[PDB]
Amino acid sequence: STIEEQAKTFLDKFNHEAEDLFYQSSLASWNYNTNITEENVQNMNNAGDKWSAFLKEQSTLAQMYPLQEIQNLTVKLQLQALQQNGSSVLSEDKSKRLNTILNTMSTIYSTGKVCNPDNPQECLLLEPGLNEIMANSLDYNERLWAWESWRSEVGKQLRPLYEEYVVLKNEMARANHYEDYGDYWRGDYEVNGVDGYDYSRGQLIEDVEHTFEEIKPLYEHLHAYVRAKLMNAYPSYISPIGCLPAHLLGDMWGRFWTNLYSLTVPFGQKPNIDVTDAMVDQAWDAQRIFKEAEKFFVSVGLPNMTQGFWENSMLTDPGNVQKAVCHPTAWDLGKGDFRILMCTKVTMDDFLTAHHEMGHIQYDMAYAAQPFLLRNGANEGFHEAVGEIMSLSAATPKHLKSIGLLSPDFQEDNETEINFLLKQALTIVGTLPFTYMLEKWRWMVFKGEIPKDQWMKKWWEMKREIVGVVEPVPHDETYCDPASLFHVSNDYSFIRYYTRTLYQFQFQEALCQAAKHEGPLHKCDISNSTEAGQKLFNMLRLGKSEPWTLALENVVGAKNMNVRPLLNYFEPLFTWLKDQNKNSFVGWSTDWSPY
Amino acid sequence: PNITNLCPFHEVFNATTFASVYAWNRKRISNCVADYSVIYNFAPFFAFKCYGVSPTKLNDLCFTNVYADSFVIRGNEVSQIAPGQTGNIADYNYKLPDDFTGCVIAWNSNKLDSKPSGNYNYLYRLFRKSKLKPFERDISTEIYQAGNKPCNGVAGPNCYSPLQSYGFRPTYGVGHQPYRVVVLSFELLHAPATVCGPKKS
Ligand SMILES: *[C@@H]1O[C@H](CO)[C@@H](O[C@@H]2O[C@H](CO)[C@@H](O)[C@H](O)[C@H]2NC(C)=O)[C@H](O)[C@H]1NC(C)=O
Ligand SMILES: *[C@@H]1O[C@H](CO)[C@@H](O[C@@H]2O[C@H](CO)[C@@H](O)[C@H](O)[C@H]2NC(C)=O)[C@H](O)[C@H]1NC(C)=O
Ligand SMILES: *[C@@H]1O[C@H](CO)[C@@H](O)[C@H](O)[C@H]1NC(C)=O
Ligand SMILES: *[C@@H]1O[C@H](CO)[C@@H](O)[C@H](O)[C@H]1NC(C)=O
Ligand SMILES: *[C@@H]1O[C@H](CO)[C@@H](O)[C@H](O)[C@H]1NC(C)=O
Ligand SMILES: *[C@@H]1O[C@H](CO)[C@@H](O)[C@H](O)[C@H]1NC(C)=O
Ligand SMILES: *[C@@H]1O[C@H](CO)[C@@H](O)[C@H](O)[C@H]1NC(C)=O
Repeated sequence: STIEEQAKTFLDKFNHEAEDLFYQSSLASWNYNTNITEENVQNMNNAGDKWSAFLKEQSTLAQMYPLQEIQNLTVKLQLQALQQNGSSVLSEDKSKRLNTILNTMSTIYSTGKVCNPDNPQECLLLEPGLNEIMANSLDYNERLWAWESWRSEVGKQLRPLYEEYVVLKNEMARANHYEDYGDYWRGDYEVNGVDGYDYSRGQLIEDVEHTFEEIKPLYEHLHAYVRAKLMNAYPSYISPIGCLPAHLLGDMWGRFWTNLYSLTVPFGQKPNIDVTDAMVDQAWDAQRIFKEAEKFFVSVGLPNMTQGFWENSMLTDPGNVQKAVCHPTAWDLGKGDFRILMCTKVTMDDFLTAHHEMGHIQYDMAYAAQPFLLRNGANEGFHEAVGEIMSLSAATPKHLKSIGLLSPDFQEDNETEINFLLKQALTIVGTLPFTYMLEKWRWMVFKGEIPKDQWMKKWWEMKREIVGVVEPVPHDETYCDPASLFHVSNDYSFIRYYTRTLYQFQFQEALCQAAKHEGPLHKCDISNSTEAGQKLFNMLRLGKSEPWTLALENVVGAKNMNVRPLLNYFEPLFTWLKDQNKNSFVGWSTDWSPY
Repeated sequence: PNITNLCPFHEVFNATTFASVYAWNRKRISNCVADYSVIYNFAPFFAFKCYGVSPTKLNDLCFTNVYADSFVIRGNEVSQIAPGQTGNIADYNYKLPDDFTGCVIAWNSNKLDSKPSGNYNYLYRLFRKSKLKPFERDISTEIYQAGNKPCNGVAGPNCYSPLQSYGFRPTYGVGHQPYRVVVLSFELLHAPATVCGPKKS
């Protein structure tokens, strides 16, 4: 009779038909991903079309319920999620142009082929070849040619496209009652209406800044050490007082530094903790890898895997005749159906990745009871954080000696710990300034703080000032150097990686103090601790029903992002880096002294 | 005397077609011998909860009427077929009284009630003006008027058809698979009790 009861009944109808149509859509997406055939393509397209049609009509019917007179938080959250007009708020011409722009950016990025001059008979694509050269080669001019050529071609062909893209997305956000597209992206972390746990869209930028200001000493020491080792690798091109050359970071863009373990190893004589050999000696098939992951999750207290998980998941590559997408993905079909699509091989990596994806599925299982539109992570960072904590705990020497992959007489000396922490630092601490810089550039270009004719000059300046990476040659506004990355060319939010990185170590400290760990944080394992599994499960079951600040308070006892667990995780490496940077100069200069 | 005229339990727990929970089927059982052992050995049961009588004493007890109520629900709702429970099924589809004397029996029926395109012939009532009284059935398809404006019979905004379909599929999770439920209700009246068990010599 009142608006709130009408909203409850409408949400009940929506939840029922949403779960049915979503299940058909997800089953068709699964059938395309495990069987790439044209009838599966058209089935997936028809199911996706019927789902987007349903979510359109239902959003039209959902906007007749104003939110200011609904007092229940769950109903308010579901209606806030449903009433979003997305790209439909524009005119038909502008919406069609926006979808055309997005599609052509996707096709330029996916089919972008850049090759050597004077040899045009065949050319090299980004995904098969450019990642290899930019991640394995030790030649300066070869990496320079690939880097400059790809950014030159893709930037010249994508700069007017991005020029129209920023305007259309800004109009979309401002028609949707947001300040800019950056505010629209920051709206995922927004919490309104709960006392004490309130979080604003605008608070995220200063929280990220406040964490990064404490990230900066550790990153500076790591940068100095990496710089010194790269100076050993490249003798005259890199300056002691300057920044790193951009095409020497191990990736195409400098996003991850994990490709520099070979050049920047602390102790090359010591081996790593690779346990691939023990798996291949003991004949560990994919099934037993997932069974060991299941045993870990039942050891910590979480539920077993469902029968339909073992029956319906494709945990091995099917063969040559039947083609499937090889990307590791955890699927929440709904209707109690949870699957993992993983082309598992026998490696230490795939084992850790199986722990990661089963962490994703455990997160999806805990929140299943929740209503359909609240079956997600509390924010975009939690879902990957709860998988990365499992990848953290499973890779420890204690856990590997517990399950028999690592010998019981294995000596954990400090040198292999330094080696492990530096590999983890190159993967985790290395991506933080790049992520913060990229998101802050995107936020200012959406906000209009950066002028249109000053894009590259501002971007490179921030790369010199924040990341400590210098450009090889100056670039004018004919180039669109940010857009060479997959996430920015294809309209994806990027701050999730920064938030996930911080939430990962926060969750890890909370579970390790829950499980009574008496050593350094990097050695901690949450196996056989049911109080830690209970502590985590109290956040997993919530889903998106509660604020992400409340879920964070449920696990770590704090309601805001904290950087103290991350720096506490890398504390022995921080002391070691302080010890070996006595002769060298910590910090960088923004001058072009290397190049 | 010779044992004959056994009660037709093989026609309740083994029908080619069960009923939707909104129009749940009720069969009265009288003037026959109650061989509950066939019920026992008829499938592995997800729940054989008996409220008020013990599962064994049944055969040696003699009741006046036995009501067998048969329907199909989803696994998550099997807990709702009990005294004192709430949900969509308990409030709007099938209600047991708080002093219920009888047993509830449920078993999985994926091989019989699940189709891959979706079995859309099992329905349940999602919207009802008031909660159901015990042992009541509503077969009405009247458009549920959830708002203030009259619906006028045609489905439209704030006007929802009350019977929603249980789209059963074989790949669903255990909590969503079709479960066939038979509820045995025993009643005694002033009339001579004519449903008792077998006798031996
Ligand atoms: C989503 O789009 C619809 C359609 O434009 C918006 O509905 C209109 O809202 C304005 C502003 O209150 C009203 O003056 C119109 O009468 C509404 N039209 C209809 C058909 O309802 C809706 O407000 C938008 N919602 C959001 C969150 O952007
Ligand atoms: C968690 O508990 C299990 C079960 O108690 C431990 O597994 C045992 O480890 C001891 C180590 O000496 C063996 O002798 C037993 O045979 C093991 N039992 C089983 C059933 O595997 C396990 O080590 C504990 N710790 C961890 C980190 O998993
Ligand atoms: C993959 O698709 C083909 C299409 O003809 C079909 O024959 C085959 O059975 C499918 N494989 C699986 C595992 O469903
Ligand atoms: C919100 O509604 C749900 C059912 O839709 C109910 O369980 C919950 O208690 C309600 N919350 C409040 C604060 O009334
Ligand atoms: C499921 O978990 C229980 C304990 O939680 C365990 O006893 C049982 O063996 C597990 N199931 C399988 C198939 O291992
Ligand atoms: C490792 O421990 C030994 C023993 O005290 C010490 O001499 C050595 O300096 C340590 N090395 C590092 C890298 O911590
Ligand atoms: C019970 O059902 C099965 C299913 O096929 C059938 O074979 C059997 O004959 C049935 N028994 C009775 C007594 O109806």
